[PDB]
This record gives sequence, C-alpha cells and structure tokens, in this order.
Amino acid sequence: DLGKKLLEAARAGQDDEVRILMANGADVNATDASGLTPLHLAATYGHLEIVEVLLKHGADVNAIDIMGSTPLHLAALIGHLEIVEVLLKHGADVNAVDTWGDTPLHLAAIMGHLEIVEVLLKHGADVNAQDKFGKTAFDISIDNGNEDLAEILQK
Amino acid sequence: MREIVHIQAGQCGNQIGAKFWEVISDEHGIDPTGSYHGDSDLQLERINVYYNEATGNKYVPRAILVDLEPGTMDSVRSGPFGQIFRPDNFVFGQSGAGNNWAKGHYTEGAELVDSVLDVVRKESESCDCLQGFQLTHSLGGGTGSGMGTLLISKIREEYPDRIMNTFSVMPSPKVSDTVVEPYNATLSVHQLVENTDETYCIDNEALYDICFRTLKLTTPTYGDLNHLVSATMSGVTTCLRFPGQLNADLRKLAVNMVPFPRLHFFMPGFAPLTSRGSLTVPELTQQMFDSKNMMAACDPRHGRYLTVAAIFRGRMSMKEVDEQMLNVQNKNSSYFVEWIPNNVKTAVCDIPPRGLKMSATFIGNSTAIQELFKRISEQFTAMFRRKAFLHWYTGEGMDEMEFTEAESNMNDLVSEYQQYQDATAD
Amino acid sequence: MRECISIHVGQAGVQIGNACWELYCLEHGIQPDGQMPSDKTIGGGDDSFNTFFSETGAGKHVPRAVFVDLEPTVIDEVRTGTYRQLFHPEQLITGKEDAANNYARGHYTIGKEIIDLVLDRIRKLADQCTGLQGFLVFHSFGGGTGSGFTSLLMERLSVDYGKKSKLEFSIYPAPQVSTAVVEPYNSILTTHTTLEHSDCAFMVDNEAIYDICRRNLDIERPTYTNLNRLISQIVSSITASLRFDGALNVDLTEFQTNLVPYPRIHFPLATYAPVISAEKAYHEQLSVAEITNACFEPANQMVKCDPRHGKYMACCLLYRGDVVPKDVNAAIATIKTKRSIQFVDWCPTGFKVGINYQPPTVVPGGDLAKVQRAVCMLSNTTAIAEAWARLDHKFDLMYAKRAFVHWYVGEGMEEGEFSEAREDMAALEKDYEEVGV
Ligand SMILES: Nc1nc2c(ncn2[C@@H]2O[C@H](COP(=O)(O)OP(=O)(O)OP(=O)(O)O)[C@@H](O)[C@H]2O)c(=O)[nH]1
Ligand SMILES: Nc1nc2c(ncn2[C@@H]2O[C@H](COP(=O)(O)OP(=O)(O)O)[C@@H](O)[C@H]2O)c(=O)[nH]1
Ligand SMILES: COc1ccc(/N=N/c2cc(OC)c(OC)c(OC)c2)cc1O
Ligand SMILES: [Ca+2]
Ligand SMILES: [Mg+2]
Repeated sequence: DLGKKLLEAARAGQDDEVRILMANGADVNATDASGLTPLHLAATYGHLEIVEVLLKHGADVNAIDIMGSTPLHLAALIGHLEIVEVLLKHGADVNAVDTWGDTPLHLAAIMGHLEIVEVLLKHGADVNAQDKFGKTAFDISIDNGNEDLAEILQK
Repeated sequence: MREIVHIQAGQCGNQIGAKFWEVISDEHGIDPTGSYHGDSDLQLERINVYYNEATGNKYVPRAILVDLEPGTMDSVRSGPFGQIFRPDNFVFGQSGAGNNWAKGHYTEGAELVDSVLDVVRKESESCDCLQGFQLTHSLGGGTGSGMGTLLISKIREEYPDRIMNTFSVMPSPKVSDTVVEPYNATLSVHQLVENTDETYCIDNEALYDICFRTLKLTTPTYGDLNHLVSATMSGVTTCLRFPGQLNADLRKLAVNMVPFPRLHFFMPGFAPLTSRGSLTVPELTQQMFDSKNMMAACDPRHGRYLTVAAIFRGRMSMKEVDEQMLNVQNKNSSYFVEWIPNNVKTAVCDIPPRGLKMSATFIGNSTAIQELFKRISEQFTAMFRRKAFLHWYTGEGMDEMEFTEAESNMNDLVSEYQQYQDATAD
Repeated sequence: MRECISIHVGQAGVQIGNACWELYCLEHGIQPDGQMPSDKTIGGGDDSFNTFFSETGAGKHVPRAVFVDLEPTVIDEVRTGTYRQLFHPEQLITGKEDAANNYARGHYTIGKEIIDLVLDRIRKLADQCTGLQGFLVFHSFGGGTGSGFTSLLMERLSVDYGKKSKLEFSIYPAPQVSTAVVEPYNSILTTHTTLEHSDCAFMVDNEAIYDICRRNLDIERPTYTNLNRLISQIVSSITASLRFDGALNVDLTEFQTNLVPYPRIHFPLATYAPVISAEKAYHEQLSVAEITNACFEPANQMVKCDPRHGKYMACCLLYRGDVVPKDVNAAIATIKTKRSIQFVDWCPTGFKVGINYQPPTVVPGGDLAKVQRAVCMLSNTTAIAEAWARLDHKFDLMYAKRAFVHWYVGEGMEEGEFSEAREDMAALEKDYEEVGV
C-alpha cells in the first residue's frame, strides 16, 4: 500500500518521492484515519509544489476529512496565500462549510490573514454565511475589535 | 521589603528587559559603566531595590538574563548598557525552542533551568530583605513562554512567601502571523493563573494599533513597540524605586489590587503617547483612561473597574490631581464597581521620565480584560479543533489533555470577569 | 504617684507619639536631652509628671514609652530626629518587613517574630514603676501593624497585667488620607479581638481632623504632620489630668468611672475648642461661654457624628487657661435650659468640670494660634454609633463578595473569624440602640 507512504511524503515536503509514488500507482486520493488526503496535508504544511503536482494528477480539491475540512479551509487557517490561490484556480469551493459551520473566510478572519481575506472576497466568499454560533466574518470582526478586518469586509 | 530579583527570558523578554534597565539607569543617573553621575539624592534612596552595589561606586543590576538561543546574548551585549550586567548571571543555551512551548517547558528549557536557579539562589542570598521576583517575557514564543513559566513555578517552590510579578507580552497576528502562538499563549496563561500573584498585560495588538493609527507609523518595528513597553515599565515601577509618601512594595500592590486570587491580570496605560526620536492635569487624567492609551487592546467602557492605581510624574498641584481624579469617578461612575469603596489610589512623583515633563501611568484591574482572553481563545479554538501542528507538542512529551485543561481554565477566567462585571451591591 | 506607659504601634502610632512627646516636653519644661531645670529633686520624684517621665541619676527625664513597628523607616526618623536623646533606645523596636496592610500578618505571621521581645522591653519599663496604673496604646485602625499587632499585644498584656487598665488612642480611617483598600476589614477585626481587653478607647476620625485643618486653619491640603499636631493638642488635653494637679479624671481608674457606664460602650467622643490659625496672631480672645457653646458644634468633633440625634450618658469638661469657675456655671446653666441636650433617663443629668489654669502650649512651627482659654469636652453619646454603622457597611459591601479574604486566610487566619467579628459589631450596634439612638 503506497497510499500510506504518499500521505507521509506530502506532509514532509519530499517532491521527488511524491513523483515516484504516483508513477508506481499510489492512490493520490487515499485517506488516513481522519479522512485527510495527501492534498490536505500538503496544503496544511505549505508545500506548494506538492499541492500543484497533486492537482494535475486527479486529486479531489474538494475532499473533506471526517470534520468537513477542505484543503482550502486548512490553507486559510494556517495562512498560505499562494496555495489558497492555487486551490481556487483548480476548482475549490470558496464557501465550503466544515462541521463547525466555518467557511474558509471564517478561518482567515479569526487568525488575521487579512491578505487571504481579500483574496477570498474577490473570489466569491459570502460575507453572510454564519457559523454554528451565528457569526459572520464581520460579526467576528466587530466582536474582537479588529478594525483592519472590519474595513476590509465593509468594502 | 527592599530587594527584587529581575529576570528576562527568551528573545522578547531580553529585548524589553534590556530596554527596562536602559530607561531606569538613566532615570537614577547611572551610566553604561555602572558609575553614578547624577545630581539628586532621590535617585539613590531606593536604588538597592533593583541594583546590587559593588566596590568602586559600582551598581550592578540584580538581573538574570536567560534564553535558549545563543544569539540573544550577542544582541544584548552590543547595546549601550550591555556590559553592566554581571557576566556570571548570563545563562544561554545552544538550541532555541523554535516557537515551541513544549521545548521551552519540558525538554530544552528544563535541562537549563537548574543553571538559572543556581544563579537565582546566588542573588537571593545577597538580599537583606528580598521582596520577590520580576519577569519580562513573551507568551507567544517558546523560551520566554515555555521556559519562563517553568522558572516561575520552580522559584515559587523555593520562595513561596515572596511575590512574583511578570511583564507578559500578548501575541498578535498584526506583529507576528504565526499560528502556533495561540497554543503557546493559552498554555502560558494557564500557568500564570496559578503561579503568579500579579501580571501586567502588554498586548502586541494594542502596541501595533497605537503605533500604526495613533502615532502614524505605517510599518512599526520592535523599536516602536518596545518604546511603549519600556515607558510603561518605568511607570508601574516608579513608587518601587523612589521614596514617595507610601512605602509601596509588591505585596502592598497585590493585597490592594487583587480581590480574588486568579484576577491578577492588569491593564497598564501611559500618557502622553509619543514616538521615539521626535499637558495639563485634566488632559492627563482624561488621556490616561482613554481606550487609545491602554497597553491591552480592550475597551474599558465595555467592563467595570475592580481596582485602579494611577501615578503621576512631574511638577503639578497634588490638590488638583485629587479634584480631577474624584471628577473622573463621578462622570464615569458606571465604569467603577460600587461594592469596593475607595477603589482608586493615586500617587505623585517629582522626577518625570525622559523627554517629557508630565507623566501619567495607569494600572487597572478591569473586567474588560476578558476581551483579550476571548480574542486569544478564539484563535486557539480554531487551531486546536483542526489539530493543526499538534504533533509538534506531543512529540516533545505533552499529551492532548494538557491542551484541553489549559483551554478549560482559560474560558473559566472569561466567565469570572463577566460574573463580577454583573455583580451588584443592592 | 502612679505610673503610665504609652505604647506606640505602627506608623500612625509612632508619628503621633513623636508629636505627643514633643508637646509633653514643652508643657512640662523638659529639654530635648532630658534635663528639667524646675525639677528640684534629682534622680527621683513623686510629682504628677512622674506618671509619664522617669528620672535617671544625671537628671535625665525619660518617657515611659515603647515604640514598635514591623518596618524601620518611620521609627528610624524618631531614632535620629530632634528628641532622639529622649527615649529609651532599647524601647524603639523595629522588624524588617511590615504587615503589608494585612491584619493577619500583623497578628499571626510576622507579629509572632517580635511579640516576645516587645513584652520583655515593656517588662523592663514596668520593673521601674512603683504602682503602675496601666497602658496607653496608640495605633491605627486601617493599617496592618496598627490593627493586627495591636490586638495581639492587647491580648498578651491582658494576660500578664490582669490588674492594670488599658486605654487606646486609635486612628479611625478616612478615604481622604487613606492607604489600603482593605482598611475596613482591618478595623472590624481589631475592634472585635481587642474589645474585651481595653477599658476606654478614644477614636480619632481622620475625616474630622482633615476638615478642621482645612476649614479652621485654611490649610489647602493637610499632611500627616498637620493632622498629628492637632491630634496631639487634643491628646494633651485628654491626658493632662494624669500629669498635672487636678480633681477630675485623676487616674486611669476614673476615666472608666466617669465615662464608661457599661464596659462595651467605651468609646467617648472628644470635642475641642477653639481652633484658630496661627496667621491670626491678633485674634480676639473668646469667652468661656463661646468656647463652651462650641463644644456642641458638630464641626469641632474628633469623630464625625451628630450628638443631636443621640443621648448622653456622661459629659466631662476639661478647661485650660483663664477660666473662672463661676463663668463655667453660667455657661453650662444656659446649656441645660436653652439647648436640647438629652441625657438618658438613668444617668444623672450633669456636667463634670475640671479646670487647669494654665493656657495650652503651642509648638514652634505649628499651625495653631496662642489662645487664653480652651476646652476639651469628653462625652459619651449614642450618636457615635453612626461612625460604627458607616464603617460596618463599607465592610458589608466587600464581604458579601468575599473580596480580598484569601489574603487573610493565606496568612494564618481562619475565614470564619470574619463572621465572628462582624456579629460582634452587630451586637455593639444593638448595645447603643438598647441604651437609647
Ligand atoms: N492621623 C494620622 N493617620 C495616619 C498617619 N499615618 C498613617 N495614618 C493612617 O493610618 C492608616 C494606615 O495605617 P498605618 O498605621 O500607617 O499602618 P501600619 O501600622 O504602619 O501597618 P503596615 O501595614 O505594616 O504598614 C491609614 O488610614 C492612614 O490614613 C499619621 O501620621 N497620622
Ligand atoms: N513587543 C515585543 N514583542 C516581541 C519582541 N520580540 C518578540 N516578540 C513577540 O514575542 C513572541 C515570540 O516570542 P520570542 O521572545 O520572540 O521567542 P522566545 O525566545 O521563544 O521567547 C511573538 O508574539 C512576538 O511577536 C519585541 O522585541 N517586542
Ligand atoms: C484602591 O486601593 C489601593 C490600590 C492600590 C494601592 N497602591 N498600590 C500602588 C500604587 C502605586 O502607584 C500609584 C504603585 O506604584 C506604581 C505601587 O507600586 C508597587 C503600588 C493602594 C490602595 O489603597
Ligand atoms: Ca524629681
Ligand atoms: Mg507601616
């Protein structure tokens, strides 16, 4: 089973090994116990070029783990602007919702990734989507007193 | 109550800890060579509080400089006052924590804590009547956070009848957009709740907002920020370093500022706000209570004041200060709790700091400080729910239960501030 | 005669004691180094001033006094001030670490370190008395040493000197010149633990003295030196009966006899007149009637309360200076008729009178003008209960929330003791209502 080896290779950032495993038939869309795919772990650890090569080889860009997290969610949380852009250009759902009601925009606002915040807004992020507690991205901004975030969401 | 053992740990702590000595040595007339070249007796009356006098009219700061990254000792030495510190107290490891709290608290830091405690005992034995311990550090890193809180706990064990006071820098994405800092702050706030008696909250979010929108600096550096930190630390230590009508010490502060043991997180403020390089009494009392002047990005008008201590510096009618301070408590009576009589205390100091001629420093125990802990906890919940980078902790020795417990203790603190925020007298 | 020892505790007790002994020197003709030219008997004496000053072989006159503080700074000023050569240097006792405005420290933790030495030093002064009457005790309410160490000391002396009376001068706190937010707690716990161990306590409300210093003396922002000079003149007029010739309040037994009908209601209210600024050096000299009628102006009281809304159980008049006994009668005879001054039904409606014919002394550098006659009225009125109610509610506002309580339990004290003391104050408030306020 090479799928268990691709998952660890993407996480570590070994580009040549990922090419090796895919050529030998490894499951690009395998999952670990928590439903994470190699695309999830490449995006979470900022290994951009592994993300890129995976997309051109059939990876499911909207694959959700057992908590409903898409690769775009994890990229926005950790704050990887380029990978955020690459995912959106490869069919990522900008307003996907995990099991806590969070969209990616929810996560980029909470962590202060104001650059990624602007990107999501331009690419269709809904400013009206509520989490489980019923807070939009703007609702989050006024609560924690983030005037920089508030300005970006009003425009 | 005379002697204080000042410690500075990690990159941030040593940076603000070195600025602290640079500003108070100037105030007390001490030069980079340890010589006293002042012209006032008021600078040496309580000079022993922070300085160990030596031979040849030398004054060595009672300071213990700690870090895991060996580079920090180099940046401190190349500073103007970088050779006044006793070389024996310099304790620096070889492998930094790399923004990992577990390395600071459990592995890399824990192998070096005995080297620091040995130094603490040396300085504490030279104390005729030691008050307690002081620390400057960050919460969002690995050394000042992880190792700093371990040191606070171990010193607590060997000197339980002394007071521990910390200067603690709260992380902000506006100054450091690193996602592991919510974990490290929450793990650090959990420790500060149990182990310290009083903690000053110096939030990098507030420092950024002050430098960027109030002072108009489009790209603040660690200089613009620490210019605010070192001034605050001058204010809240004034009545410890100069005679004054009160014999204020770390315990008299604690007993009258801390109504319940866990609510010892203060919100310091400073007036006037000013940038480096580049005022009547009713203005000073006004600006001192303004949200724009707080060193923690909380709006005090969203909560109530449990206790306040405000110190002025310079030449001004002490009678006018009394009238203005009584005026603030009459026109803002809905922001001070009614079930603590005479909960505001004022002191005036003759010698102002540098540059400025007037000074006003604010120390608040405000229920609005929950907004800070809410902001951090929101960032911690998002990271921890996705288990992001959690293996960087359990791989050092931690277990997942230490994350939930520090998280459980943090949100309790928010409920406690809200409770007393709604408590009435009737 | 019969000797008196004065114990001064904490900063406030020491700073008042320093000013009081200064005034005592001037009034008696004692020079700062102890010599007393008018004392015709060297090395001994049976005079009335020997209640306060023992004598050595070289003609020195040394106060019967002890000064105790847990920190050194305040007493170090007395060890090196003007009257440094006056006191027994062994009776100037200091620790290193004060009580941090915490009753529990002063009484339990820190106070334990020095309570034995304090007594042995007291014992050395007692060894020199022929017939000790008892003790004068000067201490703050709101401080940690003034409260906690005082009550521990009063507990000890009541075991070791069971036949000697105790009289306290205790400074009641005010927010104007206050120190600690916890001073209500300290004052309630010191009142409970000392109540059974003190015969008569003279309270001094800092709020009352502060206002008199501002009004009658035109001092914009009084300092503790300003307050303590006025306090000492009032203390002098209250203790003069022990130090000079006289027929009223001649010893500590009679203070209890005249002023305290029931032992728990032992808090007399002192009123004093006239108070006139030294800048009015050419003031007209008020008459006996004027200064006597001024003993019923609430302004001139050392504890802010309204004796109109109360009943008197005792009323003594202490005059100093140019005072004709007949003039006292006409001034009082008006008070019994024209003014509404109610005594309780069970007390002989009468004013006891003492007259000392020398005018009061003023200290050089003071704030008071010289006057030809003055009067100190010691009464016992139910209206002082108002001062207890004012303090008891400030306690209630914090105690309901248990604010600051862990500071006490963490210093050797049981949380319940708060409740036993507060009920004791409720019983005292009922004590004054039962008597008739
Ligand atoms: N009238 C008067 N009051 C004073 C003086 N000094 C302090 N006080 C009052 O006494 C109270 C404080 O208690 P202190 O006697 O200073 O405390 P302490 O006995 O020294 O005990 P510590 O807590 O150990 O310092 C406050 O209410 C002050 O307003 C003084 O010189 N004169
Ligand atoms: N205000 C201020 N914050 C700092 C400074 N240096 C680092 N920090 C903050 O401290 C946190 C990182 O901790 P740091 O002291 O740099 O690393 P450590 O050695 O592990 O303690 C981050 O939140 C930084 O933003 C400084 O000079 N001033
Ligand atoms: C409301 O009740 C109180 C609260 C705080 C009290 N004073 N604490 C201090 C005050 C200081 O400056 C004003 C200070 O200098 C910065 C200080 O240094 C340690 C202590 C006293 C109170 O009675
Ligand atoms: Ca004689
Ligand atoms: Mg004291």
